[PDB]
Amino acid sequence: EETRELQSLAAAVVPSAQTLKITDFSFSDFELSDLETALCTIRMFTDLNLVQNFQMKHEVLCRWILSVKKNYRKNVAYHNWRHAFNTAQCMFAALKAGKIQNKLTDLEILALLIAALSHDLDHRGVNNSYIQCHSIMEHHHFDQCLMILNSPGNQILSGLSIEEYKTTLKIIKQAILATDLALYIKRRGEFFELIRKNQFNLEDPHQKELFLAMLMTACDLSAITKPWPIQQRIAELVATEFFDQGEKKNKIPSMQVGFIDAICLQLYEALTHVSEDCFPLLDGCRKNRQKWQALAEQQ
Ligand SMILES: O=c1c2ccccc2oc2c(Cc3ccc(O)cc3)[nH]c(-c3cccs3)c12
Ligand SMILES: [Mg+2]
Ligand SMILES: [Zn+2]
Repeated sequence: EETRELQSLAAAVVPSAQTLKITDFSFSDFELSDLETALCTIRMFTDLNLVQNFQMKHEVLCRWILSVKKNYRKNVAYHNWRHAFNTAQCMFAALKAGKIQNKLTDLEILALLIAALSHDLDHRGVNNSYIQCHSIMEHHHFDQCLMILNSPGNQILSGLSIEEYKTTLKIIKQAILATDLALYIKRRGEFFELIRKNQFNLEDPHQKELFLAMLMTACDLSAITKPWPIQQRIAELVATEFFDQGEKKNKIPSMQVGFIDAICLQLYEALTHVSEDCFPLLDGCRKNRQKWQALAEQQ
């Protein structure tokens, strides 16, 4: 069946980005089959000029995508392939519609897309954090990412020179490590402070790296920015994994507001300053806060 899935994917035509709706910040994957998410992923690499600029063979990219998808656990309610897929779609949208693409190099864009898709590989559920803060989980996710990138027939970075390769792996590693909320909390102050004093400069290597980390977090948490009906469903999945280990929702509203205020709002507000075109993420996050708050006050 696996080889059958690869055949089907490899031979299928890839619809335009417009048709796949991957340029929209409000994108949802609920109506898509796994095969369709694989197609959207190919379009992301294609439209970001990655397939061309790095000479990726169609057969290899397809196999790599399927290996990545296969290495997420479907039995985990939220931290699964759909989450990684959505994180990558948000990166694509931020780069295109958010106009962030022009602010980065091709290697950085290549690393960001790969990281987004690979950032939660082999996640076993928040409650099943069984071992055998240096973000131990993120290190495992990266290890899985590297293993797949080095698997025979899955080497989508074979077209890069060794120097490009080492640079890309480093960015990929930092990007995945950045998805550790402890690191976000630890580094956001500097980012907020720089934007505050209007001293933010992407030309500065340290600030460029800091920005890449913040962007990863923004895409990682982007479910919190989706249209209300979508966000409710995503929150339902997170709740399932967190509680149902896969009162009740009488506390979810307040916790959602707590999460939005403590982690999300500031980040999307900062992102909008760096690029006004990313406003929809902030707008969606604000609309969901209002909705959750109304419920928290008992509707
Ligand atoms: O993603 C996270 C999250 C990630 C890492 C660590 C903690 C996190 O907490 C999140 C919440 C708070 C929450 C509140 C009530 C629940 O039943 C479940 C979760 N909502 C979310 C949601 C994320 C996106 C839409 S809702 C949370
Ligand atoms: Mg993670
Ligand atoms: Zn994640």
